[PDB]
Amino acid sequence: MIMVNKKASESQVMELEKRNYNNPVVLCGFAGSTPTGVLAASYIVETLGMHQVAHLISQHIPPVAVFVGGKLRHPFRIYANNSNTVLVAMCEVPISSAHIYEISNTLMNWIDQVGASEIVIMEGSPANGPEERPVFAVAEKPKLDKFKKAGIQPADSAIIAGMGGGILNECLVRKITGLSFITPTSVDIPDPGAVLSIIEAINKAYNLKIKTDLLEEQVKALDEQIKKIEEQYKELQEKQKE
Amino acid sequence: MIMVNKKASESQVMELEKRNYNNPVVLCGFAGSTPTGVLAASYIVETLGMHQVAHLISQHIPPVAVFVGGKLRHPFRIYANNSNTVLVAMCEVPISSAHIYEISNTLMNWIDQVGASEIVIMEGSPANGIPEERPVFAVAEKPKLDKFKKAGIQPADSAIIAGMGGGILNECLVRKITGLSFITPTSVDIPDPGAVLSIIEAINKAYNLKIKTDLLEEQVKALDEQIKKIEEQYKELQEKQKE
Amino acid sequence: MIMVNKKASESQVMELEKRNYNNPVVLCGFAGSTPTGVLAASYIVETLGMHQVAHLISQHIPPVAVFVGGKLRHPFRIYANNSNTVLVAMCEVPISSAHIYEISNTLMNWIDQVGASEIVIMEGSPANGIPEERPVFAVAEKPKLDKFKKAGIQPADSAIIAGMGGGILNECLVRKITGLSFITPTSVDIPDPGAVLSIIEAINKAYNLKIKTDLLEEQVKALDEQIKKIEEQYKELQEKQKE
Amino acid sequence: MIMVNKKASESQVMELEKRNYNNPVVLCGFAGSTPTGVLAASYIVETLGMHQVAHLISQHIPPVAVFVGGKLRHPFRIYANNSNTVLVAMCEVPISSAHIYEISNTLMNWIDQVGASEIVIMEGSPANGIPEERPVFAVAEKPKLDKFKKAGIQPADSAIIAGMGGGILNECLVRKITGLSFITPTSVDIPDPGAVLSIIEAINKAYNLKIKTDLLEEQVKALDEQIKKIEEQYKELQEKQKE
Amino acid sequence: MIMVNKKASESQVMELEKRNYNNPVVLCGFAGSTPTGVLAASYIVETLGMHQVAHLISQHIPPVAVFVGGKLRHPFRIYANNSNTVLVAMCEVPISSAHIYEISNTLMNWIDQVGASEIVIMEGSPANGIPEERPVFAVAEKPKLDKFKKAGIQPADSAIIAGMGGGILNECLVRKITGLSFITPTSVDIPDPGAVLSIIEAINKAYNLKIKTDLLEEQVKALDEQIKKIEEQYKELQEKQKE
Amino acid sequence: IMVNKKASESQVMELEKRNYNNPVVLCGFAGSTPTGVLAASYIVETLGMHQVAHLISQHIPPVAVFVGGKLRHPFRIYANNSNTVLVAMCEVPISSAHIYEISNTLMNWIDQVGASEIVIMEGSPANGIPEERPVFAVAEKPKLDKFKKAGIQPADSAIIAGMGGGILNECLVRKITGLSFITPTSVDIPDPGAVLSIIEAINKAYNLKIKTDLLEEQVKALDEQIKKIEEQYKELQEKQKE
Amino acid sequence: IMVNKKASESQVMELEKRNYNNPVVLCGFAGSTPTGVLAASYIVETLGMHQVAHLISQHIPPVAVFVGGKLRHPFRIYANNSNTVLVAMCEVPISSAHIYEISNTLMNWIDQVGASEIVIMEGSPANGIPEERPVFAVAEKPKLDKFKKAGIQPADSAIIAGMGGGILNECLVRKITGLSFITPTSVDIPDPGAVLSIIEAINKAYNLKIKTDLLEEQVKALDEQIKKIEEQYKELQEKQKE
Amino acid sequence: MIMVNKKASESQVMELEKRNYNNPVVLCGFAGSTPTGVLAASYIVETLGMHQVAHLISQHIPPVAVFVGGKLRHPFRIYANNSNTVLVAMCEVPISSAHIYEISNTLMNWIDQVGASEIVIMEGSPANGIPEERPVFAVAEKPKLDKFKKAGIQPADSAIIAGMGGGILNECLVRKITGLSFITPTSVDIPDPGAVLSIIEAINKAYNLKIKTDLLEEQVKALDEQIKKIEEQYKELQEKQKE
Repeated sequence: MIMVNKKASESQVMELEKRNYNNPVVLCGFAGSTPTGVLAASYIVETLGMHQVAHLISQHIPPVAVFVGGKLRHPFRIYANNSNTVLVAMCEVPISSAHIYEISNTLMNWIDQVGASEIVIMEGSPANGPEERPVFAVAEKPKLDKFKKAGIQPADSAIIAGMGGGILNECLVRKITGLSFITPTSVDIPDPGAVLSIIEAINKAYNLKIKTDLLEEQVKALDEQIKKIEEQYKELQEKQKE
Repeated sequence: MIMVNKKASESQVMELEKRNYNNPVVLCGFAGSTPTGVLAASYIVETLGMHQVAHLISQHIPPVAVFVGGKLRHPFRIYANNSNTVLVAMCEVPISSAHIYEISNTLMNWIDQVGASEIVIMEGSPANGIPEERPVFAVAEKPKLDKFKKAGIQPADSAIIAGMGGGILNECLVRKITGLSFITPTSVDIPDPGAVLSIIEAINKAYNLKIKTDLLEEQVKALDEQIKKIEEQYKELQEKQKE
Repeated sequence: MIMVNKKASESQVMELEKRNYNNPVVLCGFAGSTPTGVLAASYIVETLGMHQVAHLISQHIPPVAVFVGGKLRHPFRIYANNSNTVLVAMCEVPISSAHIYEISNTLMNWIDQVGASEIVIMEGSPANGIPEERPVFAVAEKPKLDKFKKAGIQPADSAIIAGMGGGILNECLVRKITGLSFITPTSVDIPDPGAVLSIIEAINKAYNLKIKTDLLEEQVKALDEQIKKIEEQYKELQEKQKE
Repeated sequence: MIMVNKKASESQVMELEKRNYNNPVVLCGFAGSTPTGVLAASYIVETLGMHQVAHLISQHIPPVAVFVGGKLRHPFRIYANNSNTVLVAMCEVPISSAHIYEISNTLMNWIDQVGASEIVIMEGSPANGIPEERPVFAVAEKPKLDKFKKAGIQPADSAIIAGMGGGILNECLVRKITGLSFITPTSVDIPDPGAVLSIIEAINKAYNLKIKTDLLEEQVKALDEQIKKIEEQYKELQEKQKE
Repeated sequence: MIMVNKKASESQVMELEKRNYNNPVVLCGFAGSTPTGVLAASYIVETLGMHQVAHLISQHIPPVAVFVGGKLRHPFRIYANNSNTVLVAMCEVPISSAHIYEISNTLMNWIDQVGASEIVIMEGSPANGIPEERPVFAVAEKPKLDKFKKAGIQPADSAIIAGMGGGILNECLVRKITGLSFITPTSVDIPDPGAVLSIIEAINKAYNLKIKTDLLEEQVKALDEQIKKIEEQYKELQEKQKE
Repeated sequence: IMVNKKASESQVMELEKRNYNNPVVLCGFAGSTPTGVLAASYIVETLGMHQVAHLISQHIPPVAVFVGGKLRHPFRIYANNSNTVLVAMCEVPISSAHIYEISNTLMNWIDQVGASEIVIMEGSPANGIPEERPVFAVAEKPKLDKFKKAGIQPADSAIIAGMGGGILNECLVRKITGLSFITPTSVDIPDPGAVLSIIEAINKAYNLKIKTDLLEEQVKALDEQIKKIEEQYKELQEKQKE
Repeated sequence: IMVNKKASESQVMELEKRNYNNPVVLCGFAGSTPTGVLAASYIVETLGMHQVAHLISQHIPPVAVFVGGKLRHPFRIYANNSNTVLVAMCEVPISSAHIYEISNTLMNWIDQVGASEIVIMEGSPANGIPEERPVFAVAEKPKLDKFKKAGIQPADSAIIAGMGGGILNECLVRKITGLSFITPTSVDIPDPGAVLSIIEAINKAYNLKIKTDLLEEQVKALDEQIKKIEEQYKELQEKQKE
Repeated sequence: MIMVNKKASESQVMELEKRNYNNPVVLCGFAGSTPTGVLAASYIVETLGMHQVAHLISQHIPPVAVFVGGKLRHPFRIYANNSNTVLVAMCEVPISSAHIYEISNTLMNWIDQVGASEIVIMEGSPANGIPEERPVFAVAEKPKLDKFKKAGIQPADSAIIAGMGGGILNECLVRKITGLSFITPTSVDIPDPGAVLSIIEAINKAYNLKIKTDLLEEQVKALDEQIKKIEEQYKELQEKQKE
């Protein structure tokens, strides 16, 4: 504990991390059953000009670099806007179910330490066919009423699994407000409408100003990429038995 | 050491936990082969008006949030009455058998600390029909068994005790806490409020708690809908995780 | 890890402390060569109606209980207002200079955690007469100094800053928290409520707290009796410990 | 705390490696789907007459000694030129995918403490194409991609990078060190010294080392005959271990 | 092991600190007998327009803040120039000799890891004068001493080298980093800018930094008054610090 | 501070090299052929060497050996009288999933004892054997050359696996001399000439003086013993799957 | 798991005895007489030995030595060419409050290097000296006897203090041979015959072959050097009390 | 976790000492105010021809080798008879009072793991009395005191026991092992072999060992001449160390 000590690390020798952030809302997109989560994440990070602020490092994140669209990056990234008032945590390769607890915990320590007020998990539930496309919420009773007024109804589901479950549990125990938006989404066609629903819901509920102009084609573009990787990883994972 | 102490934290930084409870009886219910334990537990948390008091955090509890009935909570909770004289430890999703030991050990460290007099594990065993004259049964050490037989609760008939109940009972055996279990035959497929009534009658009889049971058969009927919905989605979720 | 969490404990098991405070200004007062810091602190804790919120536990705080006025307390306390937007860190017995570093480091870990905006260390420097026109002075970084000069508070004149104030200020310098000190000339031997008034006027001016100062000169007068009685018994106790 | 201290071991006692390396570019050849990486790596070692400088020691490097061509060595080796400006790291047996993270990380620690400026992973993606327009493809961050494009080399057509290279690349990105990869198609069953030549050419252009490449196609074939020999015994070995 | 790693602090999660330093020469000034080391340190910090880069934290550095000339700062600071080719380590308050070893050792750990090539310790020896022919002495190793001798710098006369200079020299000798010291006679009663000027010229001759010396006498007299104020209030603190 | 018993000095002080005079260490492991461990036993017996240590580890089959009604631990080390020859043997096979660690424990101790050379003794499965039986070497070029003179020459193989692969790798990284002597040995039948070849090679490269009258007789007695155990260990592994 | 540089093997693997061929270690410490450390220097010079190690510790005066314009650490170890003789010397006095720990660090390394014998070299303050100067021994009975023949015989003293006391105690508990050669040496004046006596004893008990032409000349040059330093170290300790 | 394992070192690797000792009675002689304890101890070692069995190694045993009578040994030694039923622990130089606790504790660990049944501390309290009715006094717990009283020996007249013996005795009481002490008056300046004889007599009676005591007074005088020699050099030594 008699140490030399560098400026710029001041917030890590000290674990003083929350002071260079304004009590931010965190929006999350993980690569699970549908892609609307990480398409929403990528979209919003793009359009609000956010910059990267952190990576999450773990033996249990797949040790794979992503190079889709000829940009090289780490699969798990945390972005921030300039006011440090919104963060986006995204992850582009799926986390195997046996490691949700670990990754949720690592992520939520970092989020707790940064002073975040609210975590939003963004995702899409797969579906088969409307046009009036509903957004549903998992959330606690107070937050659920405020949402019903805005027309977002409670999700019809007894358990919440995936990274979403992990994080909500982490929230409940830590007493940070955590909730999730779900929107039905079509699996085998690009489905930009899904991402728009969510951004509307977010824009409203949180008063950000996510531009939504030319979302359809950005989203389409991303969605090719996100699928090329749903595939190359599905393959790899099976070949990885030799 | 050389720390700085916040208030509500004393019992925590000091492991001085027994201090804010009055020697409680702890009732337990887990999600196993029959729901009667979590139903009993939930009924009893409802009707005594208990408040939440703890979670039990662990990598080996399935990392699933529960949302049945649109109320969102963590699956493993501890509740207390206002007199902090009765606790309910409950868990709403199945605990895999590979982790009975870690989970039981984590629970029982907390319970040991809190200063509980007795651990009561509530459950039902799969039954077939079954008798209109529905008996409760005990697994306990000999002192308690002899006393319980003088209430018409007889010794369970099973060579070993498994599930979360055996893990808790082993920890009690080692820690020298009184630990027992109340088993009641319970119908595995159709709702069975009479099972919960038996367990609760047994508890009012043996601990002189005063658990209202007017519209228990109603209240329990509702809670079965729910607990079945998450058993069902959880088995589904696990089924998906296979192919 | 794989623990079990009690409620009011979250901020503790999670080091998630900033969460239940609203970015507070922390005012500090220690027992040094002049009492004005602990008097200011005590006045401000009294008149804002603050509640106790923490102790700071350490082998290097003299292990003495305080009992002046027949109210019994530990010598090192942290208080908050109801909005948790202002804290007062105070200590009623002298801190030996061999431990300024350990004590300052322990305080400032807690303060860092809580998420304080600024640390204000209140004190008086031994004076002789002194001016009827009683100035306050600042030790701060250049931004703050320039602002403060536009309130009529001028830079302190001292090459180094010692006591508990320099130790806190070094930690702030390293942690990049805003840390400053308000010094006022204060008469070392006769009671000096005007010193406390200056410090409090300076604080109302610079933080727009709203600290009533009707019958401050009374209330402070009483608290001087007391704080002098323990300075005096403590010096006595230490004198005894010598021969 | 208080040691005794031997001569050429300061690098070690003190973690003071960078001192003896002039910011080297590091080249990596790994046994995997296609042998072009290690061949590339040996050719460059043989031809720049590089000397061994280290070993990577792990439980997850297969515990097999290599003795092809009756010359006994460890499978995982690191070489330097004389000015310590170019390193070659290679491993002549393949690493199971369950351990890419740990090996990558061990290696990147070493490489980080050595003060490397750039890591280049040389690999060949398979096929039995094989057009002569056997081009070279880069995986790399945006600025560097510009260069190599202008320079005739263009983006790998890859959504993800797996293998040791995904590993090292993740490590590079996270540690803020330049990492890139060169890939060329390669004739999965036929020896394919063109592959190596394409790669050596891309390195010569890009880093202006100057690798003879005279009689490269002869040398690489001798080398291929050895590399396949161990892959063949390594697969034998591994099927034998299914009791 | 499984952290979240922040983008600004990668060099610190990773021990990756040599990476953002081009092999720097490190100059030191401590608060010894003469003031001439800290006066050089300060001078050069100002005149190369260096920027703050690190603090040295420790229980064994007087926990005192410096505020001379109304500039609040911590007593032990490390600066870098813009290319990160010259560092300056300075400490404005004296380190008790009981702690030479631990302070020297902390410093030399960071400096070894930053990749420093050569450490120069700047100092004065007390005189009263100084007959305008003022010499520079050196403690260095023979090969260095011999170069320096053609330069007019003669070998210090002392059988042993104490204070912080000796502690750093020992660390260097063991770590195999080149360490020397320059010493210049300096007047004890009256301010002595020519002491600082000679040391700066020593440095320019040895290392071809090209430190300027424009307005050096005026700048250094100004620093002298400041440093003197603190030498003096620090002695006063140490006298009082008894009770 | 810790009181301190007489004979354990070389243990408190890890001062263990002090009891041994620079030994060559010969090794025999249960592997494909059994000739390695047969040659260990025979030498342990004909040089009348005494036990000196055991290797203890969770990853040695926790099984006791009772062939020939002599009970022992499966992994043992012996030393001659002058502590100039050691013999390390292990009578039950080592799972390849643990080769590294068992190698590393072993090499650690060997390294600590000031060993000068490690010599792994192995047979290779043959259907054969040449009338004059060859012994081949795996070693570094300088040692391969001395041996070339002696008649022994390089083994023909690309990788060296088993415990020999692990030990050789340790010897390489530690900069200790490590080599291996292989001789073809017949799969089907007892092959005492196999052991007679390794001894002669050892007798001639290190000038120990291991006698060889009584070899065939004794090595045949032992071969029945090691077959019993191999046999019985395979049956045990079979059984364990429930 | 840890990558691993070439020359440091004997360090990662604590395999340090491997570089030295069983050395006798001779020691010289600043004490009462200076003859011990003068004899170290002279031998380090006449056998042209090379530095091999340093002892690092918070409890060696953190002071650098610059006598004769050669800068060094005060505690150093040297080895001849064949690594058969080491010399451990320390030019500044060691506070007796730390004798144990400095002894223990030193003996640890020495033990680890496979040292065979430790020989502490000391003078005892005399006003004298006998015309034929005696050298006395402290050692165990078997070694006292061999020496008895050689002319050397037991020191007359009840306890052995200084670093010699500490080192001898370590040597005893560790079961290593440790002895000490003492010779009366004159307090007031340079006493090169004192060093000439220790060498002859060493030359004759360990058959090193340290030359002795040039001894008086060189030992006198050194004695001026060590006096300067002793002198200056006493003055420093004086000063430190404020 | 997973070691290699040498022969006569099992006691050590496994903490398995008791196995090689038949429940020994342990006798302690310590250098202190009066030499009778160590003399007693040497006489009994010499005369039962006991062999050395251990050393106590510590930073707080004075780091001095003893060489009185030209026989070189460590100052702190433990001996056994052949049946390991009697141990003698002795220390021929005195232990400073700042370290009684740590040495006592080290020793009692060893003695505890060895399975000792009884610890007997033999000492002499000073005077220049010396009546022949040089009696022996016991310090001991109540039951044992009864015995030794009936046996002619009676309670030390002591309010507290200090020295190594207070240390060992505290350790004995806390660990529930029998500990006692035998004291006899002894002629602070005159050699006093009667002292030893009284003590040896009390042990022979009490434990029915059978210690020649033929020509004990001669032997003890030779021994005293040696013991005083080191006390004298040890005091010289120690006054010399006041720079």
